[PDB]
Amino acid sequence: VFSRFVEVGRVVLMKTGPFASKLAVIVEILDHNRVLVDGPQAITGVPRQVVNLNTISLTSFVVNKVTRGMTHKKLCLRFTQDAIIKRFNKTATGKAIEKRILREKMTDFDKFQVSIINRKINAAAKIAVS
Amino acid sequence: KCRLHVNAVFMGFQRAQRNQYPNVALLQISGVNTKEDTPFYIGKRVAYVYKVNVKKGSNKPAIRAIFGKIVAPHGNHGVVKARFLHNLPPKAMGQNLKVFLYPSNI
Amino acid sequence: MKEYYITARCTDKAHNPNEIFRSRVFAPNYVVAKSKFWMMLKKQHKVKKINAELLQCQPIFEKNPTVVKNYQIFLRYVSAGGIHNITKQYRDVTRVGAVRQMYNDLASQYRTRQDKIQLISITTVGDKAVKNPVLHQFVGHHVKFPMVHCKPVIASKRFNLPIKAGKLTTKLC
Amino acid sequence: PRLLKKTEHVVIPEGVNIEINRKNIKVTGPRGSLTREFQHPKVDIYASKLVVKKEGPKENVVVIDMWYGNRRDSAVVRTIASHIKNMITGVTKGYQYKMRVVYAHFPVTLVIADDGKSIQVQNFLGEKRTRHIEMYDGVVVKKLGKDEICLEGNDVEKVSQSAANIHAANLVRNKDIRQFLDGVYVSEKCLIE
Amino acid sequence: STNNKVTVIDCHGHVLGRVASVVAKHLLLGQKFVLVRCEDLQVCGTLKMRLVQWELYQRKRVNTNPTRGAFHHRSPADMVRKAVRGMLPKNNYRGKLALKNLKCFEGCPAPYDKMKKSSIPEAAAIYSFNPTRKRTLLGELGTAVGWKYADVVAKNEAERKERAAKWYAAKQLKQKAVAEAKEKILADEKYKAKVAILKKFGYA
Amino acid sequence: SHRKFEAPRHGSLAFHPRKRVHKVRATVSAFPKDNAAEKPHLTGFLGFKAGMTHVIREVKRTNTKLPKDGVLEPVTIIETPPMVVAGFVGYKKTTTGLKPITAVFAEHIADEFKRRYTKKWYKNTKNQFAVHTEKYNDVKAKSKRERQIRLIKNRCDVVRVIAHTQMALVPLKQKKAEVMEIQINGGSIAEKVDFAVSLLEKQISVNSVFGTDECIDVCSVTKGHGYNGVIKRFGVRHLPRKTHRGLRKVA
RNA sequence: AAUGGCUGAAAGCCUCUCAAGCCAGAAUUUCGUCUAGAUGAAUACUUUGUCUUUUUCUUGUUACUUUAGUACAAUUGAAAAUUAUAUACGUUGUAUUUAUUAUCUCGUGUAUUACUCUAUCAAAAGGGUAGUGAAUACUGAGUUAACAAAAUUUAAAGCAUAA
RNA sequence: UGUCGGCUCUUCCUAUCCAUUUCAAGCAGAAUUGAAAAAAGGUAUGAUUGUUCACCAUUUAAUAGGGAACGUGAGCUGGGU
RNA sequence: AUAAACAUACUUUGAAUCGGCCAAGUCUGGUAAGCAGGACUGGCGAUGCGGGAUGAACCGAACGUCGAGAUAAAGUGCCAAAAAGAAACAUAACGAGUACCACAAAAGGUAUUCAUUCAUAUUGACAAUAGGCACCUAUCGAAUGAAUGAGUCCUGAAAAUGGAUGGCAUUAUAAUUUCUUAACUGAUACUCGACCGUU
Repeated sequence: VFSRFVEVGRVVLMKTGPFASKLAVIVEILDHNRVLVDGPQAITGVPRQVVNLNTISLTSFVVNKVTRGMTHKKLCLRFTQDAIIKRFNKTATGKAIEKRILREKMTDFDKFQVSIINRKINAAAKIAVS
Repeated sequence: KCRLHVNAVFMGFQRAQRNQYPNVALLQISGVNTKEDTPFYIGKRVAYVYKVNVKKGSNKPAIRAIFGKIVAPHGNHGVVKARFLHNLPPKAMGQNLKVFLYPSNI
Repeated sequence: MKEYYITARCTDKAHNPNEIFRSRVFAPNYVVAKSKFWMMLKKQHKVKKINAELLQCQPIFEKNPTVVKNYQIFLRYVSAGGIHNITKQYRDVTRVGAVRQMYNDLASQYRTRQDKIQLISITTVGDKAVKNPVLHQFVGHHVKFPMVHCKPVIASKRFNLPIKAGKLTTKLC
Repeated sequence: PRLLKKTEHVVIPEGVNIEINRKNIKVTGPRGSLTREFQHPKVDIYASKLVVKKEGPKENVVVIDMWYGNRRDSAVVRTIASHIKNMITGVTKGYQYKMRVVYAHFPVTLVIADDGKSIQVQNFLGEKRTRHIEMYDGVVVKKLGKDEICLEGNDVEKVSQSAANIHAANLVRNKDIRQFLDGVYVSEKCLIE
Repeated sequence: STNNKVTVIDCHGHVLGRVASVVAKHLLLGQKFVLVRCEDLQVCGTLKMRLVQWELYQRKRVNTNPTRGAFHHRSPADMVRKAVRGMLPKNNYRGKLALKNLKCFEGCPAPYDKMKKSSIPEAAAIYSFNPTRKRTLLGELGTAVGWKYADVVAKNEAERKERAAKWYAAKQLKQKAVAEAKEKILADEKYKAKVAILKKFGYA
Repeated sequence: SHRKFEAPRHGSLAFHPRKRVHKVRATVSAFPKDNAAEKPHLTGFLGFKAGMTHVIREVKRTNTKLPKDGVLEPVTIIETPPMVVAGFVGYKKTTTGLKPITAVFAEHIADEFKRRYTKKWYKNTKNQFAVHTEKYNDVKAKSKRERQIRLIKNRCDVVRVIAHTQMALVPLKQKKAEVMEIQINGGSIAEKVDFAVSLLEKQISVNSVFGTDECIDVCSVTKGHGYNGVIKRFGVRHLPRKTHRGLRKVA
C-alpha cells in the first residue's frame, strides 16, 4: 500500500520556482492536478498559492488537526507544534538540502583542500583492508 | 599541465532552412543547458585549434589556431554565436573548440 | 483573461440620456472589453458607438484570491446543428481564473472556438451543488489520493542534461 | 468517467495462505497450490484486514485498488478480484465439469487413459479418424457413468478450457447442426465437495 | 580536444524512435555512440498491429528487380540503424561520417559489457507512455518477421547476468570494508585536523 | 489489357539467378536436425557417379496392383571407396551464425590432402603440414592440442569431421582428394569430441553411415550445357513459321 | 486472419473482450528445406613483431633493400530487475570530452592494487598461485624555475634473395 | 508518339469462378443459395466471323471479371481499316 | 477635412499591343469539368526573394553592392536554424497531423465524454437470491431507469509498377482544440551605417 498520500495537511517540498527547496503544507485539493499550498509564509516564506502537482514532492510528515481552508494563524500553530522543521532536517532530503547550500559557498581554495584531503583519506581506507 | 578551457562543439553556421551565413558560427559550450547561463560567456575568447601535417622542409607551424569571440545567445538551450577572424571551415563541423576564461570580468 | 466594469449612456432621440448600461466583461485586455460591450448594446438596444459615450471602464480584481470557490458558469455556444445553453462547474480561486478553464474545456470537449461562446452569468455554488461527476469527488474534506508514476522533478533547465548516466526511475513520489 | 478510487477485495478462509510478490499471487490450500501472474500495470494488490459485515468483526482480506483511471481500466478490479476468489475456491473445493455425450445412431466410446491425463473419442458419427484431445497440467478426466464423464482439477481456467477442448473437437461439419445434435456437451459446472 | 571515448547506451526500457532522435542529433556533434541491447527497445503497438506495419514495409520492393529494391533487415540491431539513418543527412559526407560512429549489438560483446552505461530521459518508456498502452519489444517482433538469432542472445544474456551477479557481490564486500575502514580513520585523533576541515564543508 | 488466356509461367523463379558453380563438388547447405538422445554418428558421405542400370524388383507393398513378376526401375551406381578422416572442427552458435572455433588435425596427412592447399603442385615445395607434423610430439604442441580439445567441449555446439577421399581407388585422373565436412549428430558435445578423436586417421566405410533401405538426399552439380536459348532454358512456345527474324524466342 | 469457444468485468445479472488474460482454427505467416549471395570465421605454409610515404622489381602479391624520422610497461569505463517498483528512504540540483599538488633528489619498512612484467595451472575469464617492478597512504626534508625552447601523429630512393 | 484484331510472354487489381478455412437458410441427405478470411495456385478444345463482341458443340474442380500509352509492329502477321 | 512645386496643364513625334491566363464570402449555359462565357478588383504574363516538401498565379513581401540589428508569413523531436510549461476530448488504428491541396457521403453502434429534461431515488430504487413471466415479502444497501442534443471513435471504405502527414519517427505525443511565459528562430521587405549610379 502506498505510504505518502496527497491529502489535507500533507507536508510537501517545492522543487522549482523562486521557492525551490522550501517546505509547504497542503490545505486544499482543487482537483487531481492543482493543490493549494500554504507552507507558513511567516515560517518558511511560501505564500498561500495554488501550485501544480508536477512541481512539488511528497514527504513523510502530516500536520495533525489541519482542515481544508485553514487560516494562516491556526496553521502556523499546528506547524510549529509538530516541530516539522526539526524532524525534516534529519531526513535524507534535509541533509541533501543543507549540503547543496553548504557546497555552494565554496571558493577555489575551499575545493582545493577537500580534493587533496579526501583523496588522501580515501587512499588510506583502501590500505586498511587486506 | 592544466585545463583552462571548456570544450564547445562547432554545430554549424547561422542558417535557415535553405540558406547559410558563415559569418556567425554556432557553438554548444559544455555544461550550459539554458540561455540564462550564457551571460557569463558573452565576450569570452574562443579558439579553433587544429593540427596540420606539415613537412620538415617547411617552416609553417604544425599547430594553427583561429580565434573569435562569443557575442550573443542563440535560442533557449544555451547556444551561442561566435565571430572569428576567419570563417570556420565546414570540415570542422562537430569538432571541439576551446572556450577560454579571458577577457576576465571577475 | 481580465474582468472589467464598463458603463455607458446613449445620447440621441431614441434613448434618454439618463439610462446607464453597466456590464462585467471578461476580456484579454481592455480594448476587447469595450468591443464586447458595444456589440451587446448594438444587438440588444440599437445603441451604436457613434451615438453613445463611455463613462467608466475599470478593471475588477478578486477580493480574496486565496479562497477556493466552486463556480457555475452559465453560457450559450453555437454548434453545427444549432445554439445550446450549457452550465458548467469549476473549482478555482479567481473569477477570471475559472473563465479561462471554461474556454479551454469548451475548445477541447466541444471543439468550439472562442468566437462562439457567450457568457451569460457566473456565480458561486456550495460544496454539494457540484454535479460534475469528476469534480464531485474532490469537494469533500476527507479526500486523499496517492499521486503515483511521478516523473522526477528537475529544479530548472540548468541541470537538464540530454543524456544521463545510470538507470532512470519513476517515483512513488 | 474517471473514478478517483475503485476498491474490491476477496476474503481469505482460514485454510488458505496468500502471499503476494509484485502482482504475483500464490495461493496454497488443503487441495494444493495455485499460482498466477496478474500483469496489469495499474493495479496494486496487498493483503490487509477490513471489516466486511455491517455488524461483524475484522477479517483477513486481499485488497485490490485502482486509483484515478478511465472506465476501460476500472473494469479490471472486479476481474482480478474474481480470479483470486476462484483461486481460493479451487484449492479449497475443487471444480468439476460434468460432461455428457449425445448421439443419434452411432455409439461413441470414450477411452480414458490409465492416468487420466488423456482421453480418446472413437466412432463419432461413424467416423474412422480418432480424436485424442490431451489435457492441461492439473486436470483429470474420469468416467462418471454411461455416456457421461467429469473433469477434475484445481484451476477453473484450466478445467473449463479442457472441458471446452473436448467439445470443440467433436463438431458436426457441413451438416445441419439443428438436426445432427451430436458431440460431447457440458451438463453443469459444480464443485467436487 | 578529441573525444575518443564511446557513450554506451543501454537500450533497455526505451523507445525506438525517441532514442534515435537524441542519438542522431548527437552523432552529428562528433560523438561516438554504441547502443547495446538494441532488441529491448519498445515500440507503441501490439504484436498484431506491429506485424501489419511490417507487412506494409515488406511490400515496398522494386518490381522489375527485387535485388535492387528496398532491403528489409529483420534484426533489431538493424531495425535501429535504419531508424537512426532516417534522421541523418542523406547522400553527403556529413551524414556518412556521422553514421560510422554508431553500433548496435544484440547482446553485450566483450568490450562493451564493462563500460559505463548512459540513459536518455527523453526516450524512456516510463516518461513518454501511458502505462496501460501495450508495447512490443524489438526482439519479440524480430522472431515474428524471421530473425533467427533470438535464442542465442537470450542464452548469452543469461550467462552474462550470472557473471555480473557474482562480481557485484564480490565488490560489495570490498566496498563495505573500505567504507567501515574509512569511518575508523575519520574518527582517529591523529586525523582530527583534516576531519575538522571536511566537517566544515559538509563532506564528512 | 489482360492476357486473353491464362497459362502457368515458364520456368521457376526459385532458382533465379541461374549462375553456374565454380567448384565441381557441391557443398551441402544443411544437415539433419540434431537429436541429443542417440549415439553420435556420421550424417554424410561422398561418392563418384559411375552410371545407371535397371533392376527388376519384386514388389513387397500391399494393396497395390503392380505385377507379381516384378516392376522395372532405373538405378544409379555411386562408387564410394572408404574415406580417411584427417581432423575435426568445432562450431559455436553466435549472433552471426555458426563460427568455427578450431580445427584439430591428425599427425599424418596423405599427399592427396596436401594437394588441396596449392594450385601448381609440381612446382610447389610440398611443405604443407610440415611444421605440424615434425613438431607434433613436442610438449608445447601437445599442451596446445589439449587446449583445443578442451575449448570445443566448453564453447562449441557443432562438431564436424574433415574427411577426405582416396583418389588411388578410382579410375579418375584427378589425384588431389575431395574434402567434405561431415557433422556428428548424436549425444552431448563431450562425447562428440571423444568420438571425433577416436576417428583420426581411421578410414570410414559407407555402410557405417548409411543403412539398408534408407532414404537419403543427394546434392551435386548438373550436367553442363553452355549458352542456351529461351526454348531450352525456360520451355517457352516456339513462334509460327511465318515469323520474321527468327522463331525460337519470347516475342 | 475470418470464425467458434474459456474465464471474466464494465453494468451485483448477462456477455468470446468497441476491456485486461487464454484456446482451437486456412491453398495463410514465420521457422525448418532449396537456389544466388555481402561483411566474414577456422586451418595449412611463407613471413613479420612501433609506425608511414614516395620511388621501385614482378604477370602480380608478400616478405625483402637504402637513407631517414618517431614512441619506449606499469591509477582509463560493468550490479541485475522493476517502475501500482515487498517495508523504510526519495537519498535533492550538471552525462562523455573533463576530476592526479610543477619537476627533480634523498629518505625506513609495512600495506593496497579491475596496475606492468616473468614462471605455472587454466581460460573463447576485467581467472587462481608464486616472484618482481610502478604508483599511492603512513609522511618528511631539500634543489631548480625568471629571458629561449617545449609536437611524433610521415618522409624520400631500390629489386639481390625466398615463398 | 506507327493508327484494329490475333499469336508469344511477364506482371498487377479483387468487385472470387475453383480449390482451402468459416457463418446463415424456408439447410433432413444430396444438390444448392447469401455472406466473411484469403489474390500463394489454376482457370481449356473447336465450327462461323478480320472482328472486340456474339452464338453454338464439347471437356473440366472452374472453364471469373479487368489494367499495364484501349500492355505488347527496330517481337511477328497484314485478315480489317 | 486630408494630401499635393521635380505640383499642375499640356504640345509634338512615335514604338510595341489588342491569341491572354489565374483567384474569388460573384454570375449565366451545363449532370459536371483543370469546360464555355461575363460585372468589380488584385495578380501571372513582364517577377526574382522567405514560407506552403516539389507548383505562373496561394501567404509575406517586390530586388543597386554590403555590415549589423530588430521583424513578416510561418515554425521550434531528427533531417532543420529555433520552446518550456498547463488542461482536455483523441490514439489497441497505414487514426491524427501545415489553408488553396490534391478527396469521401447517406446511414448504423448498450463505443466514449459533456449537457438538458423526466421518473424512481429510504429506511429502503434497480440487478441477484429465496418464498407466495407480472405482482407482493426479506437480505442485499446508493445511485437507478428513460429520452434528446453536442464533440471524439468504429463500421460504412473495392483497382490495377512499390510508396508517400515530405521522409524518419510519435502515441497521459513528437497528433488534435485552446492557452501561459518582456521565450525563441527568420526574407533581397523595415531601421542605422558605408560605397556606386539617377533625379
